[PDB]
Amino acid sequence: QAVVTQESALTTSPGETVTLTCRSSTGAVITSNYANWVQEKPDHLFTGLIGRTYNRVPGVPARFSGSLIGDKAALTITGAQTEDEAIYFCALWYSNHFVFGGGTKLTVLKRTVAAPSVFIFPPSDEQLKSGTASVVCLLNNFYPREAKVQWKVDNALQSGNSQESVTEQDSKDSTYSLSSTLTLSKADYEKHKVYACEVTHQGLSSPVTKSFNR
Amino acid sequence: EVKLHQSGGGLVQPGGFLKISCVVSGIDFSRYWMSWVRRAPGKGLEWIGEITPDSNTINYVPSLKDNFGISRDNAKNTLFLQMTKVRSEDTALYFCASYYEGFAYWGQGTLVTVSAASTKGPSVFPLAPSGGTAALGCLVKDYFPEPVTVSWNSGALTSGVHTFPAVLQSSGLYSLSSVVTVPSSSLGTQTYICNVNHKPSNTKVDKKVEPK
Amino acid sequence: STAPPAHG
Repeated sequence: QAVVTQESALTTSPGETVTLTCRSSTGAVITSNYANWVQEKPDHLFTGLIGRTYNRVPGVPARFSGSLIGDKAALTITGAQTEDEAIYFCALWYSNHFVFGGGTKLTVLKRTVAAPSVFIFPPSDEQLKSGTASVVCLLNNFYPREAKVQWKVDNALQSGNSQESVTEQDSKDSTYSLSSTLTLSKADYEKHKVYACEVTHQGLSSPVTKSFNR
Repeated sequence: EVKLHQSGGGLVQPGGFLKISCVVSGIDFSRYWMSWVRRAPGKGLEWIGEITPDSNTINYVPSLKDNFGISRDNAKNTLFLQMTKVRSEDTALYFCASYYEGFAYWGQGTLVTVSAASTKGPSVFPLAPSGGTAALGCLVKDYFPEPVTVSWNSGALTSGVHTFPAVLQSSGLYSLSSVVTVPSSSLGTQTYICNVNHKPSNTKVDKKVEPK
Repeated sequence: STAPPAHG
């Protein structure tokens, strides 16, 4: 029931140093938490990097190292490579089980940052005839992958009624696209007037909102 | 050459049961602690449990000990994961791993889908276009099982097409969107049709996507 | 002799 917390996302550049951290809800991370680090590359390619706080898995390059920093466990990558762009999960041991943190999306800049173009689609008349209403927010051609999409209905923050899907990273220009779909019954859709998706991304100075009035 | 070869899985109804296997070659299986983890969209990586070489310590995250069971047969170099009374939230890719200082060797993954859905064709709805770049698409909603294929203008339109991974909805059905960007000055003069095929339901639909 | 586990 302990929660292990990691940074959602970090950005570095090739050749630089980046440190990822791992926090425990129980108190300071200690050596008896035997911190482990696992890398997830695309195609669900998992690589164990570190176990028991400090120990490299055999064959892991020396540029990956483990430590404790203050009250947290840490993974440091020196001389970051674009191949190191991946998700990094830490796991802490609590006497008789591991708990993974939520993972950190690491960007190792392959190119200039690209803000998403944002488009919103109201439900079609045809879908309304079937008794449901889906509102689709499209974020096109952005990098890094980290992005926040928030739905507001009549200026009310939405929770629990949307799902997101994301493309594989483009092999030629390194960008992603993402859909966020707000799905309501036709009856619930008609209870409200303004539908908006608000998008946050490191390439945007301020959040971008696309909206429409039903 | 170390191989953790997984088998089993597939579709299970809510309340059902499944046993997954992981056969290990290239290492001395009887020397290794083994572990099961699962990966699901929006749910990160979750550690399920682990087992010692001699099976006399089997550790579980407490929330999963009631309906997951880990075992091994060293004579057949095989690790097993049993799941009972499964729920839709147990849909995931399940991975076996072996410990060497950390999580050193990994299986290729086993998909377990938990859904009570019947085979059903999608409804196809237009995402109508409404700057110099216009986005349009179609929403391919409420089908089962995977997959659907989507093309644009019978395959003549490929530049700028993004067909997203399907999401499994709380209903147990899948939904997917396919989008394309085109010049805004081209709306109306050019026709855009998305072609959708769902073989399990013998569904083939062509949907013209109009500006308004 | 056994392979070292991921925790102590």
